[PDB]
Amino acid sequence: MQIFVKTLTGKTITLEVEPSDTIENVKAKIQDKEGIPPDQQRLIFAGKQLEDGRTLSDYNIQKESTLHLVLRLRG
Amino acid sequence: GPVLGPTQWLGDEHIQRDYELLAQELQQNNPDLAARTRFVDPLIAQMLRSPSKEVAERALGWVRPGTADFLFLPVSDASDTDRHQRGSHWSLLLVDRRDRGRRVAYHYDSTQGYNDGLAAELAGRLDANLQQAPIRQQQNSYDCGVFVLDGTRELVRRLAARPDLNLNNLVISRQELRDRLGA
Repeated sequence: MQIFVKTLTGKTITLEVEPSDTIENVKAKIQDKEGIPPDQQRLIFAGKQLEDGRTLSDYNIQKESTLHLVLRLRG
Repeated sequence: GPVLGPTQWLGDEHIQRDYELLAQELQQNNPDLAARTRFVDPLIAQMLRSPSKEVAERALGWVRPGTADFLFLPVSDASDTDRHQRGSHWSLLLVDRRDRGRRVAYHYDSTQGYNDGLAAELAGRLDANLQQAPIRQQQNSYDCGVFVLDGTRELVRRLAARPDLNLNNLVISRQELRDRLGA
């Protein structure tokens, strides 16, 4: 199935995923296209950050959902 | 966790975890004030200033400002675009919406003026007038995130009691923060 990942600049990354895919698997798929290491990524859905060990289906993320990518912060 | 070293810069993971702890504490001790208050995820706070208005309006819908009296936003200066610029500094914006006609965003920066550009962007997106607010200034190169977190907790205590928003007398404790996150 298809999901979309929206960047802070508004760019859309299109991923091909399964409901059984872990969040970590999704971050790897983002790395495959953008080159961003998974340890720098955060993924947000419905206002909540997604934990690397859960699956898409755990968060009720279904076909054509949009996730938001925000890279890690420090200061 | 996440655990935090003695001189380690705070990441968004440390700020968010303490904000979750605080959010749960407040809903237990003062559920009425907790319903009126948003402790905004630092990542969502950056989305609020996104150059993409579709991204910002999503972040606005998660914050739900229209029903809040107070918004606490950790302000990072990380880049929106550059993967290699993940931030240098944390500051705190408290938006007081109680008077829906003159909302004010109080900016507490432990290096005065550092994040003022970004603070003004956030306040504009939240329909607030920016006002620099006093906080004790940092004495080392690593504790700005602790000023943000302990400043938030002290302000919450002051808002519960009726007021004084001067944080010049703020006492911070990295030790107590490391204990909160580690437990």
